[PDB]
Amino acid sequence: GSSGSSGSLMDVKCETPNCPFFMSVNTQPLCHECSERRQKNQNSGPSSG
Ligand SMILES: [Zn+2]
Repeated sequence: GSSGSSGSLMDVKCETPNCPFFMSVNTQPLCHECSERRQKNQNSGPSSG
């Protein structure tokens, strides 16, 4: 039903012992939440530039 992504939430809890969310196969050891959250840290600026 239009569901499913590269990564699949496994029975393993997110790396962070404070994150109640599980870590996906493409987000591990972090989860979808943290994963993206971390990305912000590193940025290449505007696509154009
Ligand atoms: Zn997490």
